[PDB]
Amino acid sequence: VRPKVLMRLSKTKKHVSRAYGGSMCAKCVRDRIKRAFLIEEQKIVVKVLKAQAQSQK
Amino acid sequence: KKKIRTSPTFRRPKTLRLRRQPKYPRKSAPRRNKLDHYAIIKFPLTTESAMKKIEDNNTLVFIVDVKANKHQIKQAVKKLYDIDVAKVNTLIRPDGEKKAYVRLAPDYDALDVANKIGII
Amino acid sequence: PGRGAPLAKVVFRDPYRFKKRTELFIAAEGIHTGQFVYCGKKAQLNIGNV
Amino acid sequence: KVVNPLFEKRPKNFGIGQDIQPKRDLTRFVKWPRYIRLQRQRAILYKRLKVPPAINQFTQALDRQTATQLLKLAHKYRPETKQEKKQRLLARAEKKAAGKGDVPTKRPPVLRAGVNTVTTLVENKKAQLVVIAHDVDPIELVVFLPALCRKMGVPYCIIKGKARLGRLVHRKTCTTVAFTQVNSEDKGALAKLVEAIRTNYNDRYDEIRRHWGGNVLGPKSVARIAKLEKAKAKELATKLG
RNA sequence: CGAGCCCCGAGGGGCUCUCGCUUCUGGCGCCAAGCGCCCGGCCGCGCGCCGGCCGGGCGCGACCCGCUCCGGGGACAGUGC
RNA sequence: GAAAGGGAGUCGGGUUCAGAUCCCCGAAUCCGGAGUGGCGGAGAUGGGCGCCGCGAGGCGUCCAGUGCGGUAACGCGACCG
Ligand SMILES: [Mg+2]
Ligand SMILES: [Mg+2]
Ligand SMILES: [Mg+2]
Repeated sequence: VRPKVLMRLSKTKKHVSRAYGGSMCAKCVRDRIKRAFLIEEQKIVVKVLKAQAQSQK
Repeated sequence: KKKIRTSPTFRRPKTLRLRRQPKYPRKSAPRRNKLDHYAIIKFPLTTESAMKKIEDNNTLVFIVDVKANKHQIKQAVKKLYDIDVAKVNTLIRPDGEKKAYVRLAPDYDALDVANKIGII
Repeated sequence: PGRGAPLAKVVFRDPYRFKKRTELFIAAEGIHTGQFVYCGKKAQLNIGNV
Repeated sequence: KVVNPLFEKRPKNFGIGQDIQPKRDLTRFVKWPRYIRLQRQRAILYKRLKVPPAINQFTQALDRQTATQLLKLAHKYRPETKQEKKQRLLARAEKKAAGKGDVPTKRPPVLRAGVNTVTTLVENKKAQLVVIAHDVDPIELVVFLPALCRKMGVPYCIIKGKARLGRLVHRKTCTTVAFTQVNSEDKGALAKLVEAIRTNYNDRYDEIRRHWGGNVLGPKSVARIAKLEKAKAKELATKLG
């Protein structure tokens, strides 16, 4: 609809029942979930790696 | 140990502004309302079209002051004719006068209201 | 319009407040969208780094 | 022991590119109003430039202890206020109406104030002590006063704050005050003050005349110059011996 | 953390880059966690740093000091005659 | 600073000598307001344990409860911030 028509639409007509629903597409939401999880896992990996590397003087 | 500037911008500090407390009124008395109800309603229009509006649409046609809006016209008619009005339509005539079509409430009859005004 | 060089719209993080800062770099040839560009003294020699 | 296991440390590291910086003190880096910048830069200029001795002599003020004794003495000779002048005038009117008469009754010694009054007293050699504020902003009203006082032989001191002299004379500001004749019980304290003040000001007038001021660089410039000096001194130390 | 500069007793100060936390990903990131010191109220061991429960403040976290915001020129440029 | 740009929401029939998407008739719709809250609906009204009660169902206590469905795309009348 036109932007000022959205003021009189109900909430359900303007979003989708999902995180970032009505603002981001499902495919890129999945991509962002996977990206966040895997990059945090990578941070854990590099922290563990330097922790086991610093065990020697 | 607590006065800190967390922003690099100096803004003008907020100072109180007193409300005016004048020692004399600049005008001795208020100027009265020149646009009272008698001034608002000048004279009714009694042409054939106005009579047709009276007998058909339950509408009284008046010539009003050009500065009077629909609310003022409605209240003036309500006060000085003791009738309830449904709506007011307003135009400005080519000669400069303002003309108001005042449609009365359904329980008020424009014909005998015009009779008691004196414009039958 | 008016220039022959493409312009690169690059988004940075504001280091002091929660906000995204958008710049209008001049596109060095070879850079693409979705690429990370690094600006500062400790940046490495790569195309697009400042 | 009973601490909730859900509680934990959540430290944020403020390295470059990491969690955004905390709201810290930026007073050194504030865009100041033009009047604040102007007064601060004037203060800096008075240390950059070579201040001639006639203006620089006012930086030498009395120490806090000596100023405290001087003001404590001068508090006994403050000029009479408007209300107590009214009281004294009414008392004189009553007394003259009934029945004593004129009765001058020994108009008491009082601290004379004002640069013109003090200058006339010094030129007439009537003042026993001259006190000059150090911060007269149009600094021409009192630049001649140290030299004039020294030539006429009256002891003079420079004190911090024209506001204090103003508070002495029930006003906002006073450039100078003058001690003329004093009460017998305060003669000894005035003598000690005069001795110390003459030791500090009138006796070393000859090098007060020559002590230029200012001509000091900024801390950054001083640090840079000293860094260069040390950079060559560290190798000259190995060169020697 | 560091190469360990150099003393080395293997301690360690004078002595250098570091007086740093971010580079494989088209994520996220603010409005402090934690600690310490206090100030109230509640019921209440009813001996006080003393039982616990609802609130509020400060400090460290986030080093100290300082005289130009930071940098580039500069007695030239420039301006007036 | 636009009666041609952006800009919510009015249509059908009748009517005059000359007016109508403006009057009349009939169907709607937008924006704003409601402090004393206009009515409904949603939130939201379930499980556990002891009892009473032939069963169903009632009593007391304790614990939940800022909605729900579809593998998904997404859907349902609301759906704290
Ligand atoms: Mg109109
Ligand atoms: Mg338009
Ligand atoms: Mg027509």
